[PDB]
Amino acid sequence: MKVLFLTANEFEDVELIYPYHRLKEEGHEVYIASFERGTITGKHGYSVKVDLTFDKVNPEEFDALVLPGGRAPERVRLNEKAVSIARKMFSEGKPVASICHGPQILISAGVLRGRKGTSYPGIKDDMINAGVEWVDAEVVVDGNWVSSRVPADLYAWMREFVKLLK
Amino acid sequence: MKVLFLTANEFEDVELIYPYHRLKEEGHEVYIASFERGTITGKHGYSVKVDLTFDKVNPEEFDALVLPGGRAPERVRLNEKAVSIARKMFSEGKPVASICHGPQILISAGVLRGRKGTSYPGIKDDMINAGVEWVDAEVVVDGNWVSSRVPADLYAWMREFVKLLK
Amino acid sequence: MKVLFLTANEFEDVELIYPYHRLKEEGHEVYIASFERGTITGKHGYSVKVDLTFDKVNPEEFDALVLPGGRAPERVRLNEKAVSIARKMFSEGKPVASICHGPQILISAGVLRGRKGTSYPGIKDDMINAGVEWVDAEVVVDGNWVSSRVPADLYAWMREFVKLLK
Amino acid sequence: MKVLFLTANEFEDVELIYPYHRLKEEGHEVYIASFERGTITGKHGYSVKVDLTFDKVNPEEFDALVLPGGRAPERVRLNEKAVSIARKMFSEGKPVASICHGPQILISAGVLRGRKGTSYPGIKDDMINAGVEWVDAEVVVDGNWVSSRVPADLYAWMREFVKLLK
Amino acid sequence: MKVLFLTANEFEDVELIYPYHRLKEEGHEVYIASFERGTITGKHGYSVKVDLTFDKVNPEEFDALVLPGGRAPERVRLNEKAVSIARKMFSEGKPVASICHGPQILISAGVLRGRKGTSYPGIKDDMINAGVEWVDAEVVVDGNWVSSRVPADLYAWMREFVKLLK
Amino acid sequence: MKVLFLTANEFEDVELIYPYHRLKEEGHEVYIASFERGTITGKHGYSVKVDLTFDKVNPEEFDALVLPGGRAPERVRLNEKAVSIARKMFSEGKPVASICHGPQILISAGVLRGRKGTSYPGIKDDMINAGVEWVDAEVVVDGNWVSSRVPADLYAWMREFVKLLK
Ligand SMILES: [Tb+3]
Ligand SMILES: [Tb+3]
Ligand SMILES: [Tb+3]
Ligand SMILES: [Tb+3]
Ligand SMILES: [Tb+3]
Repeated sequence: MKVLFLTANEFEDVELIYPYHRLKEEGHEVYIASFERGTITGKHGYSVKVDLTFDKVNPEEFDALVLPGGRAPERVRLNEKAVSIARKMFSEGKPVASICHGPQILISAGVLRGRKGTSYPGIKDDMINAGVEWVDAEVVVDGNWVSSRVPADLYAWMREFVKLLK
Repeated sequence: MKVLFLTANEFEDVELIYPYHRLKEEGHEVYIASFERGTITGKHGYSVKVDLTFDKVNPEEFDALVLPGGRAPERVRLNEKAVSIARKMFSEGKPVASICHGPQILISAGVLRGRKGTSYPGIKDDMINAGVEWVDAEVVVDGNWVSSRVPADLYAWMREFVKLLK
Repeated sequence: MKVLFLTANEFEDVELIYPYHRLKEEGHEVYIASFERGTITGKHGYSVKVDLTFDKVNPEEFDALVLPGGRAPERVRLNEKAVSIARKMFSEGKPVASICHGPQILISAGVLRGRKGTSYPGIKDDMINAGVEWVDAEVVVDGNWVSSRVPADLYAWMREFVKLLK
Repeated sequence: MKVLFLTANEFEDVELIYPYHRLKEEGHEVYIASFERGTITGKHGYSVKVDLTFDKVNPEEFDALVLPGGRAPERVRLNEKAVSIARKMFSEGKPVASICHGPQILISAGVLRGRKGTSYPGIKDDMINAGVEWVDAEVVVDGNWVSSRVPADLYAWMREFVKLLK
Repeated sequence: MKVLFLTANEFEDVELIYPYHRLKEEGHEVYIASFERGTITGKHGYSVKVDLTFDKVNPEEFDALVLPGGRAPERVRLNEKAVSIARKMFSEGKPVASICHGPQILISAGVLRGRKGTSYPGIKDDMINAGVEWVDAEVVVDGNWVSSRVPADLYAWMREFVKLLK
Repeated sequence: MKVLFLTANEFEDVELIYPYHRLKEEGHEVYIASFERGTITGKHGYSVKVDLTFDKVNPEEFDALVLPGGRAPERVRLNEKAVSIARKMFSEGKPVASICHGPQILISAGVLRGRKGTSYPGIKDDMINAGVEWVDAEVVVDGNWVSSRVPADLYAWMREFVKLLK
């Protein structure tokens, strides 16, 4: 399956790199989308190559979406095209993986009312104000939406997401 | 007046240091409250001494509140006592200045329904979901609440706040 | 009034940013002059846009001068044109504010013999050798010259300087 | 299976964190051993809790071994006890995963002469002088020894190691 | 004499800067060779100008060779041209000074079998597997090869090397 | 000969480490004096062990003095005891080496009037106001006083200083 990552500079490094390799292990094709072509750099200094820009993404051409955390979601969520990609893929029922600040993009997409999930605890009140039934758990699976809180949850996060992709 | 600051490590340096000196110029007494006693350090490496801990704060002892930005508000907003201080002071109509990510504390206090103000634009959707009429302006004055977005707004932010303390 | 700042890379961030916003609050027009156009970066990583170069400054066009600290004054003081600007404005009796290492530029201008003021204590012997009557105080006002020592003095420094620009 | 990691400060962050979560997804119990029982920090600044010291490790109590890279192996490989653990576990035919500089520990254990594998290319001549048949491949499986070169190989590295732990 | 330095980014700063100045004191001409022209930066942030690239070195026109440490030798040792410079100069009996990880270049040149020297202790097993009679001493002089371990040995390292160039 | 170094935190790393090793090469005993015992850290992060405090220094017990640069001299020179050590050793005609900001300590000692030397060019005017005949040269030898400007001058600085210690 073709898996799309929506991210930007100051992504939480392991929250991108871990699902990237975990999904490649399964044989899935992984694509990193950001504002511009070239490279992006994580909070801790890992550099990743951008495969395509948000403007060049056709969400019809992707089967699943991953939203890492860090400070990147606060910039991604102000990009109308990035938010539209997340809005369309999530509302169509495609698998969507979010961790940490990742679901700020889903908040901006307006797709979380009545949905059950988790996030970085520091934004739980924003999740609740967006209509989420917020849970303090290492992983939540609510239909197509697999959500986790922090890097310590990575093992459980992708354990559940990988099931959704097969 | 006695002005309280609710903050923590990874505060945006100038958003704390600027109002601190600006209100000292007026002869106001300025107090930095945080989790623990000792020093806190900004994103850019400035160190400031903590005057008292959140547990030791009596909100009735303080006349006004400043909420700087940075990553600090996401840690402050998970502290029940800090959120209670902001809840009490804001709902009593005492002057409250927020800038950047500062109003995340006010979101968690549940006091912004029907209010008008601004923030860091990256969290405008969270402000809107908290019931704020969000404005893209360098400074907004809504009764007791003076709000600004970023460090470039500092001059206008405290220009309006000092007016409420005199 | 039109207020000129003579500075360069490795300026002490708050010593430039604080008076910049404080004087904008009053409605003064603030201009940052440096070696080259573009931007300069402080010791702590804050970036500020340069409005004009030393070579394009006509001191007659400006009403007041601010000399922040950091390691920038040791670069500025070797620029003949920057030193000439400070020499002319100071000797004409225009308001001049200095803090920390800022007065090293005034030492190189040859205008401090017989004047009273302060600076970072680490350079008090250089101030004294230039003929300054050095005082250990948070702010000194000697006619047109307002001087302070360290960032902890910011509130008193601009409290006195703002009075001269009225 | 109980999986032991031999590491230290300045480990390559993703080379430790990735297999840690990947093996944890399978339900394996993962243990981090180092010089002292507190916290170790990677080259990029991620912190991980040390479960036990090398002195407290009984290799008989562990089923498999992971050797991440970074600058850490050059410290670990000078510890008699750490090298002894790797020597026993490898010579007993237990599964051993190494990546990047990790096999420097196995070079010091004297167990690689006649074996086939890979490493960070920068140390291929050391691997060859240790008697390794060095291969430029993303992953090599030589009986119990699964070896990879760099972080880009993570997906293939643990794809093969997990298969050996089934 | 003309002295050549083979180095790259992430050189150990003092291990390059110390012999560079120490040999200039004697009147020797010092040349820094690396991958590209411009500047290289040490682990601690000192910047050094590159005089020539590896491809433009003729080893017949240099009398001596210095191999500093840091992470740079692991990059240099994968450059065929850099390795053949070291191979030719060392086997011709020209004076060669190495410290710390510096001799990794000599390992890759295949010139150390039967020779006596030292290095960073972390790579002593690689030196031994290359056929070195490894010694734990602050400086070793083995004919044309002067070797030291760590920055604390700088004084003894160049004390011996300077004798070979007089 | 016994050589004393007067320094502190934020010393310029190579300006301390270079003469330290260079004088040890000659067989001189080198002592690092600072405010407190333990370690000091340079601008670029090198750590050095303090041998004695300024309070336990008896200047009769030392034959020569080295004053490295960095931001350390501005701290040292406010210490009455450290300045007294430099005053006594310099006025007794003992060899004194200074580089960069190093001579700020000699300015505070009041011993430079009518002397000839150099320094970091950023403090030329302070040297001149102290009564120095300032020269723009890589090294100046004025009887017992050997002075240089910047790290690029290290080779010439100690080339001349070493000659005074016979
Ligand atoms: Tb951007
Ligand atoms: Tb904390
Ligand atoms: Tb074979
Ligand atoms: Tb296979
Ligand atoms: Tb020549």
